[PDB]
Amino acid sequence: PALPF
Amino acid sequence: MAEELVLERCDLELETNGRDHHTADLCREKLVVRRGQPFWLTLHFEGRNYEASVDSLTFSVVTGPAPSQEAGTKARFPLRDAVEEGDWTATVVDQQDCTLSLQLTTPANAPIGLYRLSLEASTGYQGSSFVLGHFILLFNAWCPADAVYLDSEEERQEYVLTQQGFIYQGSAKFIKNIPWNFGQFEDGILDICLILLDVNPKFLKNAGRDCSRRSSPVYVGRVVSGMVNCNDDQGVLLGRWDNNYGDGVSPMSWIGSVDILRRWKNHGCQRVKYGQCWVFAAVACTVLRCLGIPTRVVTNYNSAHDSNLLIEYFRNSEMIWNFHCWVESWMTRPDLQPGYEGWQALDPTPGTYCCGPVPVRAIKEGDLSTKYDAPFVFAEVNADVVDWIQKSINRSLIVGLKISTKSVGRDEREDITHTYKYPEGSSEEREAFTRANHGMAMRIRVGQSMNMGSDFDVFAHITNNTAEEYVCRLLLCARTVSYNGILGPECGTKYLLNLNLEPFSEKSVPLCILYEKYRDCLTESNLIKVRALLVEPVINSYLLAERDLYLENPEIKIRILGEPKQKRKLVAEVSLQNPLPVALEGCTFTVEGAGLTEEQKTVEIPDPVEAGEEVKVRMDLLPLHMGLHKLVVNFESDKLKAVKGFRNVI
Ligand SMILES: [Cl-]
Repeated sequence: PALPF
Repeated sequence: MAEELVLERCDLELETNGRDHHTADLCREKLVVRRGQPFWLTLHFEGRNYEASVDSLTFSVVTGPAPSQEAGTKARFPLRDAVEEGDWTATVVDQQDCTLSLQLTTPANAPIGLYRLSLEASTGYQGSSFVLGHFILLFNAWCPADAVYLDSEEERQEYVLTQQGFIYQGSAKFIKNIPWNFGQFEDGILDICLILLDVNPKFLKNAGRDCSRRSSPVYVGRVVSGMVNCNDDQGVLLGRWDNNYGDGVSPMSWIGSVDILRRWKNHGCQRVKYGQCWVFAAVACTVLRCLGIPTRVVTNYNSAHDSNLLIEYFRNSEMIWNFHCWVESWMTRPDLQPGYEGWQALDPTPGTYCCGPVPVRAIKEGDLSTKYDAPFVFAEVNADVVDWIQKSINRSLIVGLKISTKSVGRDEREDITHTYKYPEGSSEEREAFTRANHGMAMRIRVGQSMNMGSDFDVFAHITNNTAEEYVCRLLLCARTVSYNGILGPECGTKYLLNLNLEPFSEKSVPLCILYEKYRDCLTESNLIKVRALLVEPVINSYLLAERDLYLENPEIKIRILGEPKQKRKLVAEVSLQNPLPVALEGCTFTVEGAGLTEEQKTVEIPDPVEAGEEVKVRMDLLPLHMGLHKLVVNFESDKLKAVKGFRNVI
């Protein structure tokens, strides 16, 4: 998945 | 005497056309051809054949719902030997008994899309107009005169014709190659792409002008972009990033564009569920490749290291992710200044048309006034982060790592980071940082002094020393911190979404630190760590400032009752003022000091002490010798322990 920091 | 011609039929020559125009897969049922290049029709006639001396033939083409010659969406042209360069022409290349072989050319700047072909056969005194059929006109990377021209066959094969590639996921240090079916030449896709265009906002706004403008690969790319993820219902994909995809299909599940396009159409052009960056880019890539614009998916990687305030700022849209994928397309940019022909970045992920196309060279040069949406792309591969803790570049966060794409005609990754960014610390990388982000500094302040017990203000003191107003975001927060490095719960937080900084000005932004907050979550340290994060979100530059704060204990007042002669006759006065707003229970003093006493005088207190209410005690001292002597005191309470103090004498 595209993951937010 | 001569009779008018009767067309038996029109042969579209789907094979030789599909071959020469590189549309063999798209020419199963229907003629599709690329612009700026001759294609072939063969007229079969019933009876007499064409005779140039007798018959005059004209053709008419229209595309779209409001064709007009001035807009380029309509054209009439004769059948004749003289063939002008770059115009709509038709000429004869073969003539047998019954057949007449025609060769048609379109301008290299012809609008793409569906056309209806009509023929008017005028024989002497008469004439008869009628429809031949339809061809679809696409972009032509093989055509030197075309804006999407691309001079390498291997690249034309890769970025237009190849229907599988790799999309790069993972992290900077663990890259994974995920295979993908673009399938731009599968059944239905070409039509669905054409539909995507004819539902786009600019088409509804002005269908005629829209169809005219589909001559521009800039225009189409821009349109192709903001339609994959529209805020409308007409958009193709719905994004979701919360591992809750039970409603539809999982972003990770997809292995192709095709099935998404179909679902979208087959359900009245309604968002398919669900997508993420790389699914949007693949979908855009498919649509763009289909229409003939050389395109590729790219992955940019970020990495973040140490609860650093940046991590905290995000932990709880335009944010920083583990990776992000967009597409690049190949075209000239005569809308811009000279020298921006080449790769143009397009971001179909969340004019509504965002983002792009913008030249990749514009990003590396930091010419962020170059259309379209240069700062947004720049932000995706540039983040400047700086600390102050009394300048000092921070590296808890790196953006613009291993920007990746599939190599031409090989099952390999190609690192294209150099196209976006100059080498770190280079004359160019600085030169370009300038051109982008045309004195700004921040520290922590207290002002008045801090007492364990009391409430007090801390300030983010920001100074816009430059002439440029900035619109920043400010997080200003405080947590308790331990002598051995641990961090405690929040005891003060102020977030400000909009903080303007008028030129050549300053601000001191208060946060209140309340006893109620910190008092019960404190350690023996008496340490509060204040931290301000200042975001300029356009350029994606950050200022961090941190400062540790010691909540001092209350002073013990000590006074010398009596006279200082090298004899006797002295008494001790020792007072403390409770700084808390609470009953301070079980109070006691200790006093001692060699040369003043040889009897540590412990005095207990039966009366609980209030807020502000001080507490005096006494002690008789019998000094002995002459020189310097220091009395030493300790204080204890239920909730306030180990507050020392001393006083010199003689
Ligand atoms: Cl007209």
